[PDB]
Amino acid sequence: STNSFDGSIVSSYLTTRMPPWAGVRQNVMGSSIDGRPVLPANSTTLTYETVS
Amino acid sequence: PTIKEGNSRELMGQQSMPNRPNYIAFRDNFIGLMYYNSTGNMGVLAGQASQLNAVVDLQDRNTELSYQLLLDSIGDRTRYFSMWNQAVDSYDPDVRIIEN
Amino acid sequence: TFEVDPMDEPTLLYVLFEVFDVVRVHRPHRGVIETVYLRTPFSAGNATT
Amino acid sequence: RPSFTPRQAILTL
Amino acid sequence: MPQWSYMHISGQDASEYLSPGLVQFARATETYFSLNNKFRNPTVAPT
Amino acid sequence: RYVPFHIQVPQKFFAIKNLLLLPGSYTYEWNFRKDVNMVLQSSLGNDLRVDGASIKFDSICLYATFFPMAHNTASTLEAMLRNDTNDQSFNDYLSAANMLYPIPANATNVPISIPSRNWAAFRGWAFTRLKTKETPSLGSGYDPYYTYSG
Amino acid sequence: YPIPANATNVPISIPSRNWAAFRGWAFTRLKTKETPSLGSGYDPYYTYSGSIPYLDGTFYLNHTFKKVAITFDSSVSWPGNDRLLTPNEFEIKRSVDGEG
Amino acid sequence: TAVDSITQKKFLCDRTLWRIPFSSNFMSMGALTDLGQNLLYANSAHALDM
Amino acid sequence: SIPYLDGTFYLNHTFKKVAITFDSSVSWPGNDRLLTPNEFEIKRSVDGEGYNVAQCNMTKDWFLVQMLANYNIGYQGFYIPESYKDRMYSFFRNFQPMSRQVVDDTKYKDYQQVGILHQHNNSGFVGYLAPTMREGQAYPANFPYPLIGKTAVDSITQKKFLCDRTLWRIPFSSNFMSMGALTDLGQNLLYANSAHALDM
Amino acid sequence: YPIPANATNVPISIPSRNWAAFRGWAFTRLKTKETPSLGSGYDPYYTYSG
Amino acid sequence: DGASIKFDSICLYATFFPMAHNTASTLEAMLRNDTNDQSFNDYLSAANML
Amino acid sequence: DGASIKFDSICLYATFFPMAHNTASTLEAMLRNDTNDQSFNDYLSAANML
Amino acid sequence: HDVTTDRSQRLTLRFIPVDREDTAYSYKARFTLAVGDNRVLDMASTYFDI
Amino acid sequence: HDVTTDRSQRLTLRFIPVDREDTAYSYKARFTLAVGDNRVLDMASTYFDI
Repeated sequence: STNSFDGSIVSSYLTTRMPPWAGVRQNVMGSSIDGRPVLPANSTTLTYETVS
Repeated sequence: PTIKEGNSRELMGQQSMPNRPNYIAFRDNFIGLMYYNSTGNMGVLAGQASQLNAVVDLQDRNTELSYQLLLDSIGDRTRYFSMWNQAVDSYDPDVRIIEN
Repeated sequence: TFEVDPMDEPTLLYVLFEVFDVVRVHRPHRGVIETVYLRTPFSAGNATT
Repeated sequence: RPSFTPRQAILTL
Repeated sequence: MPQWSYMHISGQDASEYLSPGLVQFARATETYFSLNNKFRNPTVAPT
Repeated sequence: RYVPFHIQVPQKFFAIKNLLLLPGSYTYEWNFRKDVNMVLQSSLGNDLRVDGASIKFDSICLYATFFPMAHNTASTLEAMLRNDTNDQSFNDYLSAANMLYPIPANATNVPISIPSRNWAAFRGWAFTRLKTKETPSLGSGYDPYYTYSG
Repeated sequence: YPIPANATNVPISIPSRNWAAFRGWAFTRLKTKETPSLGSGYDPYYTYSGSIPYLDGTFYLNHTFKKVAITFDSSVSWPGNDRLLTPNEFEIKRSVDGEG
Repeated sequence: TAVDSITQKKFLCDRTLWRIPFSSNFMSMGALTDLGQNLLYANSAHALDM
Repeated sequence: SIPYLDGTFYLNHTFKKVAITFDSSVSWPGNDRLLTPNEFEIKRSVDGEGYNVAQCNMTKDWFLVQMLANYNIGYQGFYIPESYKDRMYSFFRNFQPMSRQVVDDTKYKDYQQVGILHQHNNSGFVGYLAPTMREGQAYPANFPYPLIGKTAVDSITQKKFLCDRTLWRIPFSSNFMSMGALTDLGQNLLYANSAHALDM
Repeated sequence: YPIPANATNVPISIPSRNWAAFRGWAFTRLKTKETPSLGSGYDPYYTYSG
Repeated sequence: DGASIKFDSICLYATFFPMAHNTASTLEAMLRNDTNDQSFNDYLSAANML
Repeated sequence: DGASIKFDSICLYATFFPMAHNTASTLEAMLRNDTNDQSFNDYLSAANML
Repeated sequence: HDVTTDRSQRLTLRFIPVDREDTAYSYKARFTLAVGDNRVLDMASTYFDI
Repeated sequence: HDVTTDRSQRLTLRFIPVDREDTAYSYKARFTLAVGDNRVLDMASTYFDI
């Protein structure tokens, strides 16, 4: 009457292992040591190959 | 009380709140210090002539997690040690389990 | 299909297959490693020392 | 033995 | 089962897989080398 | 906020936990963690990488606290182990295949299917969940995919 | 199969079949709207006649690819012998941790 | 000039395809490859999760 | 309370080295068995961290011996003994390695030392020198010195240990382990017939 | 398995079976508007009776 | 004209074979013997006077 | 008074005997003897007190 | 007499790695240790002093 | 099967100078790198990374 609604079903579409590589989490900005952190988890800046 | 930095009269009724604590320590038996289960930083235990990497462990088996629940079995885990920090992360049975 | 309670913050369901992953240590002469690693119910233990 | 011109000569004391 | 011939969890119940002449030191002066874990004993279950 | 010290770290490896080493010639390598976030734990849980803290070590020393081995029974104990007959197995009660398939976002259903695969031995199944922020990316080592140093 | 509108993850989940003989693999990346759909012979939605990557051989997208990660038996990667330095992941692109 | 700045480096790939050997001795030799044709990887049908 | 009655010992932590002599010329470790050639260093405060243990100042030529004393561990590895071997008078039930963090000697902009004279924090409220009522103003502190968090104060740890209710035991065997009453070199054949001295 | 709203594209790829007996296929639509999820014994789930 | 250079770390890469292990101990034998050797020269395998 | 000594380029040096290996390897193996070994004393053959 | 050593042998070996490597996260050391020609060594007693 | 390896071995190796040099005009990249006896280090494909 007030709640906001989306037809969400998670039962059909699988939940298989998300393999523990070197950075494929959902959304973490986090912190790096002294060289600045990665903005987003899967955003358009990891495309920009950066060296320090 | 006042919206000023340095000099203001109304700051006479200023109430001070203590900052929250956080202990920077180590987990049980210094765990998460060496790359046992990690693959890029894997241990190379070889011979001087042989040169064969013995230690092989992948992502699917956490080598540090493996011995830790076996440390739950070897005697009582409440016996504290300094070279082997038996720091079992724990809380009081009154703190979480609220006894109103 | 592992149906469960909804989470407030994103978690990680630790899937635990209690299978066999044991070693076997030899030393035929002074400076050799014939140590046998095995991933038996995995059947993917393709190589060992 | 030296892979240039091989010889065998040893003396034990 | 032939796949456990190396692993020795299926090959001999629990003790006699290695050289059985070294069992002396375990039952007689064992306290120095309390060693029944280096060779870890096989699991057994009826069917 | 400044503590100079040393610490002792033993073998946490399940397969070489308590082994004898025979006389001979060998070479070893082991890696340690420089990233303050993953290695050191906090109570409340906060990032330590940008927040002041840094890691520096001066010296590494390897140690061998072995038995003063009997030299009348020197060649006897070693030569027995010098055979394909004499071996050393290291088993576990929990022999894990710890992969990870979370409940991203607002999840209520989670299905699992692995295609035709070999199954030989089995001990059991365990199921429980921990935050994605709480866990680091364990591929190379450190990543800004981790901040929860709790 | 396509990659979502801003997301950058995808697996492969195809069932069991005989894998008798092989020569190699060749991954490639290309836009969906830049490629026509087969079957009927004619396309209505495909309102983009030129710069077709797949059906001609011209390929600018391969460089964007981050990491090849291979798994068959759900446990060990392509070299089940731990041959290459990084056993599970095979880096094409780098986030730079050690530039050596 | 006297300025403080740090570079960045990025590669390209135009008109070529990926290539990988199916060999234990990493070398793509023939249709009868070293591991791709080998019987242990060509037994009864098994899973895939790439 | 007397140490000689109820195991009431306390100054058992105040020990540096007890080096043994067997024939008034050569030391008992002469036969090079330890890191130190002759000296029985019980404790060495910060000179080579490699002699010390991870969370104690104790030198590791005695750290093995105390584990080797009543417990049958030290060669295989280091077991944490099960809940029967340790009585309330045995090792590590009485001592635990420990550390503090105080002040160095020279680092700061302005540092003039403070003794007992003027404890500043909340004195004149409850206790200035003697238990008396409120007699002072509110004001920040002087003596209490942080090292923690935001405040930029730098110093080194003062690491040691505190043993009291335990007795230092040494066996007499070749390996040195208390397996029974008679040890391997305790009362052997040479160690039963010949006469010797002790200048330790 | 359901067909979501505005999401007309449906996948089906059943994992490898040991299947033998077969006379053929069958497929038809079904409405969540008229179907509850039966298994518990009792369901308020069915906010309909069509 | 105002420039300075200093090296930091040097990584030695000897990208070696994944060769057959039984052959790796055996296929050395002739060059391991006194007769065989790898003689390697240039056109300019020479000395110069200036 | 304001002055200090720091350090910048440190080196070890060893001026060996340029000997014929024929006599070098023979007598290093003859110094490898259980009886034929090395002993060094002092002119200050004295202990100290404080 | 048929048991523990009578001849001189040190219980511990205070060993130092030959080469060092420090980088962003890793603290590599390739220590070259050979177990004495007669004496044995226990792995549960092996640690690192950092 | 005749010229193959089903064993655990590496492919790419990295070593550091144990003796790091910090002089005015030279850097001595001093590696104590020993070749694997059942391995074949290709001197054809051995290079330095600066």
